[PDB]
Amino acid sequence: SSHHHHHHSMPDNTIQWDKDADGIVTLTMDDPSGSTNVMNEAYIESMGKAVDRLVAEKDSITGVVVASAKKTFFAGGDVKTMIQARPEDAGDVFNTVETIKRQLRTLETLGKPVVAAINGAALGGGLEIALACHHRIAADVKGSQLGLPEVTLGLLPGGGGVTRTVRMFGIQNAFVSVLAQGTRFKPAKAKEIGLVDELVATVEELVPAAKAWIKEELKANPDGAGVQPWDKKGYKMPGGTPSSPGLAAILPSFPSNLRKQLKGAPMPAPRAILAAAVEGAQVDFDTASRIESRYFASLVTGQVAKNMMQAFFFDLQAINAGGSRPEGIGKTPIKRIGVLGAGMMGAGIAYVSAKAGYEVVLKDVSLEAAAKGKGYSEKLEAKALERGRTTQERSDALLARITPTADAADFKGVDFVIEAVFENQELKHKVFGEIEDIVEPNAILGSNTSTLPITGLATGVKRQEDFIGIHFFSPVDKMPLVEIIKGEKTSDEALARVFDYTLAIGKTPIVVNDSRGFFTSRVIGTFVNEALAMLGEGVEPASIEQAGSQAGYPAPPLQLSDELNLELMHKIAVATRKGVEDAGGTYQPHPAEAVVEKMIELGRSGRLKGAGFYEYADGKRSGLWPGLRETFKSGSSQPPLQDMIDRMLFAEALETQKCLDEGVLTSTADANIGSIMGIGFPPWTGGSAQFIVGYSGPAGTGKAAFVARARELAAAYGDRFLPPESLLS
Amino acid sequence: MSEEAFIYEAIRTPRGKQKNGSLHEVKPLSLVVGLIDELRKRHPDLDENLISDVILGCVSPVGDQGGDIARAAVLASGMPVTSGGVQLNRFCASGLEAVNTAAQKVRSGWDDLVLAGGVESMSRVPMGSDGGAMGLDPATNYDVMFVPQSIGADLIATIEGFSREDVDAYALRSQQKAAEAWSGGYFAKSVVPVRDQNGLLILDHDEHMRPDTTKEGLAKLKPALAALGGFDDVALQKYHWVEKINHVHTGGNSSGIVDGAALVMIGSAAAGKLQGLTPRARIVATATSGADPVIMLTGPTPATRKVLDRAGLTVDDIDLFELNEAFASVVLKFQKDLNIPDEKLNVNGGAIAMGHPLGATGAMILGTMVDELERRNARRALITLCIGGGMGVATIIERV
Amino acid sequence: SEEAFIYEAIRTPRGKQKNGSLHEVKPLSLVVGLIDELRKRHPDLDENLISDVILGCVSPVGDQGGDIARAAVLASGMPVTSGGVQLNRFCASGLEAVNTAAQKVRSGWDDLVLAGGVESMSRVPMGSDGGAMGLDPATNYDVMFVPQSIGADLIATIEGFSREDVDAYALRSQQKAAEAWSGGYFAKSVVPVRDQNGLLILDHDEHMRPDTTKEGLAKLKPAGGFDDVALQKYHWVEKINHVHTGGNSSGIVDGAALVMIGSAAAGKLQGLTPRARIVATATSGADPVIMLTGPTPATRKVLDRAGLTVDDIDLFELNEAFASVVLKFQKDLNIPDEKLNVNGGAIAMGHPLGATGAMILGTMVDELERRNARRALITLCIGGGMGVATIIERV
Ligand SMILES: Oc1ccc(/C=C/c2cc(O)cc(O)c2)cc1
Ligand SMILES: Oc1ccc(/C=C/c2cc(O)cc(O)c2)cc1
Repeated sequence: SSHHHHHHSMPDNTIQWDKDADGIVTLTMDDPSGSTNVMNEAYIESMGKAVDRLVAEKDSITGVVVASAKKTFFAGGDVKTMIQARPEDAGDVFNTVETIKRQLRTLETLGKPVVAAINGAALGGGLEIALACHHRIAADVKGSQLGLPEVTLGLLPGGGGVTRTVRMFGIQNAFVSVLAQGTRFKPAKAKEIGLVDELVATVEELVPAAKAWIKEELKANPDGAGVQPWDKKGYKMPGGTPSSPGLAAILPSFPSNLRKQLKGAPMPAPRAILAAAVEGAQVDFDTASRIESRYFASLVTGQVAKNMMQAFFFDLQAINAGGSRPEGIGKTPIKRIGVLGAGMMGAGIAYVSAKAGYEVVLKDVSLEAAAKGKGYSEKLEAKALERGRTTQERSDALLARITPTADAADFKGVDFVIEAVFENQELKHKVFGEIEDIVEPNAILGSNTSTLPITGLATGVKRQEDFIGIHFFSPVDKMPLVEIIKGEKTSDEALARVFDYTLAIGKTPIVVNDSRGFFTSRVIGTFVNEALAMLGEGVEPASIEQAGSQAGYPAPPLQLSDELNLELMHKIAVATRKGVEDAGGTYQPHPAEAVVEKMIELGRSGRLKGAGFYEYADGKRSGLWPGLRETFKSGSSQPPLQDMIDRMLFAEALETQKCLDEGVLTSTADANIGSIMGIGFPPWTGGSAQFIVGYSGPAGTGKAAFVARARELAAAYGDRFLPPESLLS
Repeated sequence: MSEEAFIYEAIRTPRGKQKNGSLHEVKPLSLVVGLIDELRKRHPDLDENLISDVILGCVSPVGDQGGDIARAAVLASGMPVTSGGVQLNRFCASGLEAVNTAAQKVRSGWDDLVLAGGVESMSRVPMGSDGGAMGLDPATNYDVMFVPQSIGADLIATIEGFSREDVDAYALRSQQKAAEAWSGGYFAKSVVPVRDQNGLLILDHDEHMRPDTTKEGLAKLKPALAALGGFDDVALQKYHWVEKINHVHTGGNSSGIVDGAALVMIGSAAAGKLQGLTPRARIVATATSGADPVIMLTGPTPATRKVLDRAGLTVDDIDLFELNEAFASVVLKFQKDLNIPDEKLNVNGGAIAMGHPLGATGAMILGTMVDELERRNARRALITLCIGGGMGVATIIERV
Repeated sequence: SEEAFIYEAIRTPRGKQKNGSLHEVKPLSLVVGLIDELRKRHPDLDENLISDVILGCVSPVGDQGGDIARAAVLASGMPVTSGGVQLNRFCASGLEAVNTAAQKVRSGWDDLVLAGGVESMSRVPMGSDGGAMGLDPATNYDVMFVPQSIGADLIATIEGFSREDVDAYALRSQQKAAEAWSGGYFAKSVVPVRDQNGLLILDHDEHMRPDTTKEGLAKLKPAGGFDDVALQKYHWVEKINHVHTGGNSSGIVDGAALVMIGSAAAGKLQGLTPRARIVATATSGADPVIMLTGPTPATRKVLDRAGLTVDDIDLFELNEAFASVVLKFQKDLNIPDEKLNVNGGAIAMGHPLGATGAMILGTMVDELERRNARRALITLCIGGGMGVATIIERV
């Protein structure tokens, strides 16, 4: 009933009040605790006082304008509080969002027009505040975004975002376009879909245009002023209600289509958003709003939300704030970049380097190949012209900064080298020797390497202080991680220069110490080897792929092994066996190595050869190889699917704990984001390190339950699942 | 577990097709009242006050089939108002569950003479008109892994190894045996032609039958709610060892969408002797079980095996097997698992040729076996129907 | 042959129609919550032995369509062999499910059966499914369709029940229902409804107006030409005295109920204690223009079938659809006043159609054990001229 948190020192005040001579109240949100208005305890009390005052002075008020004094309008909430919400705190969480929506609902049913003056970003609770208004005006300014992206953190729009968007667009359009993926929209895109009604060139026109809309609405439509479409007698939900014959014919396919998109992964947020949407569309607006609160409380008190809030909020903040960057280093921009090699990696590094505004030289062995390296950018620009993302004026500037060549003299005047020819040490030593002198004197000498140690590669150049590993991922235009590998001779200044270069091209960096396999390749190796071991043990290939998909991976493991080429995996096993039998120890071969060699003997080494675990025709996977079941007697071993799923997740999680023990990684933020954005570790886990402390199974939850399940897998599948002493008491 | 239940009458209407059907203009209540009037014509001196209940199966009890269509049948047909009237929905085997419940009510000794059957006018009330939790509850739909019938049948044919030619071979087999049964006059006295309020003929045959069906014409049909994506992925997320689902089922090897109704008069020996009724068959045993709800259609196998064990019989003791022809792969799997002799399985064709009036099919194929046990002078027959959600229902009858 | 026993009988609280606490709760969730309570009381119950789940539902459309009994079996994770069937016999669907479950156990072809009903009238109002008797002019014009409320007013007119007489019974139902709640009679059977987080939604029958007074009942007003239609058959009556209001008629509420019924060997195999024994069941009726008259010939039918009379019954539980129906029933069989609906009825707590039969059935199971009494007769006036009756015996 009350607009406040409690019925029985007090919080701050974040809303300024102003009533003009016309009776228009302008609520200007300006939280003095930070540079962004968030939905915390201070806002709830502030809006509670203001909404009370709107009702008390309702005789002398003709309209309301909700504005902001920050660079953004209103973005997000209090993650430090939501990540602490225990299951026993479901009552407080439920009551908080019910209070938040009780305020907006009174603001919405005031009998007076309410206009939102969106000056900048309106994300999460911010857009929900605007959705409670009757008219939304956005300033078409750079960097502004509007959306409900709480699903990306494992939450749902619990401040009316689910209920109102469904009231505006119907179940199907609100879920698919706005809610299910938390899509962000530029102000121009927002007006097109219906999230925003008007646009203005600058932010100074917002409050004037808002009060102008109030005056015209009061005179033109005096009856329906301050009345939402779903509060009129003859409201008709777009696309129909769940009882409409047209929608009831496609409604049973919505959960199956979502279960198809998620591949059976245990991500509960999209499942809850769909339930709250459909259940909400069956009842009145207030009953729908309360159902929205209960599904929100079930997510915040859950574990997946804490995994995602830890990874995509806290862990991402620490990385982007220079957590792994050396503390006291200055910044030095780079003029031109030199990409050695025009393969799928070299051509990819050329595109992302130019799209950020950097001149690039693309040197290859022959000019015939260097041209088709720049064609990787042409085919991605033509795909951006027909789809209409970039204009013609902008596209010409991108391809112009790429100068494809085969001459080694064009690297004259390059202060950033990114080699990517092939995984061969004597080749890189020769390639770097041909270029280390023509380039600048203080140039960064980076190398896109997957396994060869950077310290060894540095013995082929002169200035090793500026030699470093800069590991990209294919395709470079999509993969957001850059694995910065710190060689033994690399200086702290080189780390920062590559660190800031990673942020300049719009990617997320991690700092990794030199070690065989680094972090991404070494951990993802345990993932594919666990599946190959399962195949050799006689497990159905279709179950192995389904196990990888239902675990949350973006690509099934046997499919990934074909794209990584089994010859390279055999090559790595020979190198690993070489560093053990020479150091004086006996090599313990992984059980997957027997399956790699068998596929090599059968001439099916991967997608490169045209035949692997899958068959290929017309340059596309044509299905699983029929002879695969006969080769390994598939079906003779039928372990439960959860045992297959856990064997992959635990192999990567345990291997990540080893990397944190050996010093390969210096923070769990690098372990989580690096595993998620680098090798595609499932986001619902929050990272390969978060997966340990946030594990949840039938035995229990937490690190103690992770060890118990690891020992359960070790006693039934091999000693490789035994947890290190770092996780034991 | 004392009073024996006996079948005294078992009739049905002809099954009118969905598109341009002859029964589309007939309210489903009229289909039942017509059968009630036929029972009066055959037994004019039957004291209808001894009828204690009328149980009708109906899968879509909405619109013309809402408001307890069994009660509407009792009131509209002028039956004694003390004759009850109840609608039950157990999906596909609602027609046989109504018969089984009537038989069990007689066995308990607390009901004496019961009308049982079903009604389903799918041309007027399409399947799904009643809605359902699975559908309007994405939380339930997402958890139970809901999969339509047609996908579960394709999955059965994929696992068991039934080719597209195998299912079309059975589809032709059903059309041939259904045509031979009509030409032989087998259905002459049990299929009651539907007439209007003036006595003019509306339908006197199962107009869904394509008796000139050929193997070549069945191969040209293309495989068929299920068109909406996701259901293949949802099915293979549970049956993860299966890589691809071979969609072999078309409109020519699947049960036909038709309208129809059926009535079965069930009562004790004392009730039949008091009304001068000759017992036709005896309800030996009934059973109810099921199987996985993502494959759905499988499930008759535990029901058949339990009703055989309950009656102390084996497969060899049964003379006729009547399984609803929802999909060809379901019958082929049922025949393969139990080693059913081909000359004893659906000897007069099935739903592929004559149609599947959901709520009425169970009583239609039951009365079909009562007539065929007499015409052959055979002893026992077993009737079973698959159900969505995996919950089969089986029944054994014995000629008397 | 086999005797059927009642091992458990629970129900949800009945949430009112306007601003109801259960309006946000899907009727499927109401049944699942009761299934989970049965698991809580018998966690080692072999659910594979449960052969069927029979739910009564008068408006099986929307949230209640698609065989809601089957949906409860799947959503609650019960074995898929446990069946699931919806049945509709108007106001008796709750008790018909229990009776059918008992008859399936007696026949020996079912061992352990769940029975009950569910009706979320705030989400699915009655009549949402349509029907022929209403939406078919040919059969409507013939059977003389009259709403059940007018039949109740006609009963009060013929039997001489005044507006004060029906309101006197309404106050009596409110008093006894409030006395039963405060006395803790419903403590074990009424299972509070909670959300997916465990937060409370409803733990009591909120339709009850315990501070009811006879003066307040008199201030109520009595709630298409159906009066002329009814008198065309009951031609000796000149005018119908409309005495029924919202205070002396059954409340429109949401609720669900479950009853576990099985053979003596079934309970002994699963470590269950029989609470009561189903003694006999019966079904009959009378004129459907007055509708709610089936209980009287059905009660005599179940008394003769069990070899009993009125003096052999300790408790009479008739559903309080309308006050005149209970008064008409009380006068006919000369029911002692202290034996009839001793814990209040639907006038106070509500009438969730498809579930009411199982609710008042479990209500008598508790009151027989609380009083250490022997027998009880339960009957509901079915709509459309039918009646069910059941006699239970305490064990
Ligand atoms: O990779 C990422 C994934 C998710 C996010 C979260 C974005 C976000 C921002 C808000 O103002 C509110 C909110 O609820 C969510 C950020 C990065
Ligand atoms: O879109 C939205 C996303 C999240 C929220 C929740 C905010 C919140 C703020 C608190 O101080 C406590 C709490 O438990 C929750 C509101 C809207």
